[PDB]
Parts: sequence; structure tokens; C-alpha cells
Amino acid sequence: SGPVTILDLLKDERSQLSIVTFSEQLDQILGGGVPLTKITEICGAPGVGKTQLSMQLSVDVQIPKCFGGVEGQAIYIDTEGSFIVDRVVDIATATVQHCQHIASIENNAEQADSMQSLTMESILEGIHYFRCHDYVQLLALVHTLPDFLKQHPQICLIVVDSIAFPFRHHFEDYALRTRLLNGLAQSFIKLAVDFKLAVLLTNQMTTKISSWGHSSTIRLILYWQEKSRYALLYKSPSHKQISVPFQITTAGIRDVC
Ligand SMILES: Nc1ncnc2c1ncn2[C@@H]1O[C@H](COP(=O)(O)OP(=O)(O)O)[C@@H](O)[C@H]1O
Ligand SMILES: [Mg+2]
Repeated sequence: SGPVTILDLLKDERSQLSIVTFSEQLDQILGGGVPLTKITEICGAPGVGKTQLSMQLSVDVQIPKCFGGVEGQAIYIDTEGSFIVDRVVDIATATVQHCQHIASIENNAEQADSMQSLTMESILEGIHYFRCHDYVQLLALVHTLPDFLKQHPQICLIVVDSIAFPFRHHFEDYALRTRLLNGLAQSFIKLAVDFKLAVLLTNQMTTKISSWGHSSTIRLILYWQEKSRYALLYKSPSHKQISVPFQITTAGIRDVC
């Protein structure tokens, strides 16, 4: 066996893991969380929490190994604007607090070493943000990612928030529209596999009232029912459609309890 580098061995180990949501209920229906090497899709109407969950995932991928995490970094591709930097602060801060609790309680002198470096700021530093304003910019950026990711093997998650927004307009040539959309999917599948990371795509079209999606291994639909929030597992390897409750808090995505 070999030659492999120790870096190759670390990436194969990560390959196996999932990125927690901070909702025990979301984690259960996802199989432990958002899986690496796969594309996961979050659908729902405006205000359901696509971006909140995206941001929660971008923070969570950075949780250290000694707290059960992936300990990777994130790319966040924003195609819509109206990004609130202060939300990522709130979320990051609560994830730091949560690990500080485990390190102090149930005591390990290497969790105290990680706490040295796991701050709200180090979490914001580990998220690489790009703004795209149209589909052509988005296509050009994705073409550029193999390079970015060679320079940044820390990257374990790529968010595109949202995939649908730059395709919401009429194309004259419809055959071109699907070509381009089937190509992005294949580009995303390729990255997830060759760079051993999760691709997380946000989408408006599929709501709890509603071709593409074939490439997504998991599709979650986030919606409202009465006065609470729910996530439906709409597509998964098990093929069983379970809805679980969740809430959004200043800390981020949490269980209802
Ligand atoms: N600090 C906060 N505490 C609790 N809920 C929040 C907070 N900030 C935003 N929200 C909730 O998050 C929602 C916005 O979710 P967002 O992820 O932007 O939706 P979208 O699916 O359109 O991306 C708002 O409806 C509000 O209900
Ligand atoms: Mg949003």
C-alpha cells in the first residue's frame, strides 16, 4: 500500500463524515448530517431558513475533530445578496460556546488546547465568501474552483445559496438552459468526489406545494405548518418521507425541545 500522502489519508477519513446541523432531529433524518462527497439540496419558500441552515453548516464544518467534527473550512457562494454578516457572528459564537462547555465539563487537556484557537473570529476566517450576480459569473467561478481548492485543501463544504436564483429568468434558448444546469450538477459532483467535500445547494422552486435534482443525493424541504418550522426529507437513500420540527434561534438552527 502507498505511496499516498498523509494528506490523502486525512481526506479519505473526512470522506466518511457528515456535518451536523445543531438540530438532533435534522441530523437523524439526514443520516448524521450533510454527507461529504455528495450533493445535498435545501428547498423551500422564502423565509423558511435555507440561508440560516447554510450558515449553520458553514460554521459547523469547522468544529474540531476532538468534538466529533469535520474540522474543515467552507466556501459560501452567494448569488442573491442581502447577506447578513452579523448572523454568522451569532451562530459562530453559539458554536464556540457549545465546544467551550464540553472542554470545561467532561475534561480533556487537548480540548483546552483547541479552545486556544477555536474562536468566533477563527470561524469567520474559515468561511470564504464569493458574490455572483448572474449565471455567467457563477459558471466562471465554478470553472475556477479546482484551482481555488488545490490552494485550499481545508475546504470541506461548498454552499451555493441559491442555485435557482441566477436561473429564474427566461432564456431564449431553452436547450441551453438545461445544458448549463446539467453541466453545473456534473461540475458539482466532480468537485465533491475529487476534493472530498460536501456540496450544499439552496433552491426556491421546490416548496411544500410543488428535469433537475437527479444529482442530489438528499433533498430537504423546509416549510411552515401552523406556527412551527418543519423539514421534510423529500429524497434520500432510504426513500422515506419523514417531517421533523425545528426552530431558528439567535444561536442558529436548534431543536424545538
Ligand atoms: N436572530 C434570529 N433569531 C430567530 N430567528 C431569526 C433570526 N434571524 C432571522 N431569523 C428567522 O430567519 C428567517 C430568515 O431565514 P433565511 O435563512 O434568510 O430564509 P431563506 O429561506 O429565504 O434563506 C426569518 O423568517 C426569521 O424567521
Ligand atoms: Mg435565503
